[PDB]
Amino acid sequence: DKTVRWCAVSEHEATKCQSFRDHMKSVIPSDGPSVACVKKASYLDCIRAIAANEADAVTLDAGLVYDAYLAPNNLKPVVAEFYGSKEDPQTFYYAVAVVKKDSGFQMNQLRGKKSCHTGLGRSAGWNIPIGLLYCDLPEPRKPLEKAVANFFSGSCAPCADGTDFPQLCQLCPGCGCSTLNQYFGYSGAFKCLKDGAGDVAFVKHSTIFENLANKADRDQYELLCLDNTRKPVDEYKDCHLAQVPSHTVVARSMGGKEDLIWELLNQAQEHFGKDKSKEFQLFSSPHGKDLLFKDSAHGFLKVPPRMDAKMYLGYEYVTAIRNLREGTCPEAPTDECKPVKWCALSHHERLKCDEWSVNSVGKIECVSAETTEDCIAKIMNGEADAMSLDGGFVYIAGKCGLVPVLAENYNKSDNCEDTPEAGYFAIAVVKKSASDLTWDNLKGKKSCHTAVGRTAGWNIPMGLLYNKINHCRFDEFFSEGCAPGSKKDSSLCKLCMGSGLNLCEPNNKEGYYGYTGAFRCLVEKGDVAFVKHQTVPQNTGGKNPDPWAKNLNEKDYELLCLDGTRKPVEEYANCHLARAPNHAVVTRKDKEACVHKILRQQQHLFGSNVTDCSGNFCLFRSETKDLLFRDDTVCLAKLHDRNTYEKYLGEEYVKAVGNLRKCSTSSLLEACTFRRP
Ligand SMILES: [Ti+4]
Repeated sequence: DKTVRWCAVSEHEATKCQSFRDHMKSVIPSDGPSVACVKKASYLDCIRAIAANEADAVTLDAGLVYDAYLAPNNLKPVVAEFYGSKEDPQTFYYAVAVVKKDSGFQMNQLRGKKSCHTGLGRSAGWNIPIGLLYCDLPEPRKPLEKAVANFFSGSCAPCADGTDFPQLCQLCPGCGCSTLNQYFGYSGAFKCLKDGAGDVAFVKHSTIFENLANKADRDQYELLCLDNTRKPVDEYKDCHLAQVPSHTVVARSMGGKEDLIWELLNQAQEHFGKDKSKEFQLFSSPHGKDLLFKDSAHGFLKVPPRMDAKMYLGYEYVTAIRNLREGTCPEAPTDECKPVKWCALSHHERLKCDEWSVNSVGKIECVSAETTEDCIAKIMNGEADAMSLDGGFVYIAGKCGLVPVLAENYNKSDNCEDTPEAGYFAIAVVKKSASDLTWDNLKGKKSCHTAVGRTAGWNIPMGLLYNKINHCRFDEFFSEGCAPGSKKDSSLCKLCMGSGLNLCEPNNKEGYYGYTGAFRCLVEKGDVAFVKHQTVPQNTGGKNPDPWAKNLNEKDYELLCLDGTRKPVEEYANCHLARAPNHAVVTRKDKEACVHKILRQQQHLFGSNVTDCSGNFCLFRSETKDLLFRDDTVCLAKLHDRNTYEKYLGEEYVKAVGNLRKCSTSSLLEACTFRRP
């Protein structure tokens, strides 16, 4: 009925929901977002209600968001509350482990150390840390309080049972569950570390900032990272035990009215949001506290539609809560790397992966997903481990927290596994004839692109020029040009040749298609052409027999540079738009070492050493084309220092694809950006 049935868990919430209803009726048009109220006994009954189509939306803490996700409910986050500004929303907080500088231990070696918890049963203080360390605990892990007591050599766990397990109160005897215990809560847990009682304090990111105003004092503290490294306390976003959403509205995954819910809550915060009206305070509780929404909430934000619970909570939070609830660890905790789960994007990719798996003798396993973004999501949540990606998807995967580990090398050499190729150089070519041309005044000139959606011919150049575009109409920057794959009637199709049906088409039929074609576009009808550094040489000195390219001199053309200067073709290395990276294998950081190791083995067994791809299995050969890896892949090379998407792609490339993604939307990128801007 275009009506949103909100579920309340108390009589107080029901009343507020009724006020919310009546008021929203007075300000919203006859045909607009309406609200009905449904009262149930608890949050769980509300989750079941929504799943049963008896309600539509409820706001939940992280733990209950996970509950709502499980079957048969299958709810998902749709709207989130934020507690800061539009620039600093603070939708999430980060559970971190604070420690003294140079204490001499990491996450993987916390046994025998002393711990300070905010309180037993709390998220950052207990559930999350203990969830992650669950398998590192001694058996029997049940009851849990006992297992933790044995793991640490003394600690402070407020509200714990000191009578049966006194070791948990060693740092705060009695385990006082009130502020009377100086080591209770966030302030207390931090003080437990500060006074030297404990070695580590499991708290929020903001905790140390609340208990120490001088940065000089904070410098003696640092955080434990899950990759068993330490970092400064203000780098918690890169070093945290988990990332937690504070308050999130959930609805059905299918037919949950997520758009309608957003419409409702959006107009709601508009009229009755924070300090918006005196008639009704959406984020104020007249009777109770934190009714329907947290009272500290400043407003709402739409959760990107690609998001699901697993992705929203993060692999850390899910790992922890699963460990506590399921309580399953490998009975044979062998230090050998588990099979690498490769992700296949197609039927043929899967068939090749299946052959690879059999030959690997269990070292490789296979998982299928519908699209590239689905595979990335699977690597994020753990349903898969590794996959090969091009530059654009390495960028998206990087924004999603994954890291590159191995690059595909395409050049034949004696030792390619130790010489990662940075790829060719994308450059902008213009004739020496027009001396007025410069990277700045390209606006209104004639351009030649290999094709739309191309690294050197389009994405890099048009991405860097985006600041000059100021919008998403890229055919309006250049007066005319040839960019195969455009709308045909576009200005970027005006200079194209080809035939009627093959006009402005991305294929051989178009004569101005490709690097050579864009060069043809340049020499015949055009001012600038975007290609790679080997294009001009290969098409000059008589090296190209075609008539138009029959007799051209390399010295007749020059490269545009970013700062505005010009140089000859020979100096492409110092004058270029950006470097076009090779494909690279990406994975989750915790799986980097294993993926890096096992692939090397597989590479040596089935790489470019085999001759009979018939009698053996060739990893870099495809029954069709470029399955899992590019067929012209010589070998996979270790990346050394370039083990992040920023370091691997380069500043100009990430700048280009980043700007360009503002116009071309990616559902996955939206989601990952939401969790980490
Ligand atoms: Ti290319």
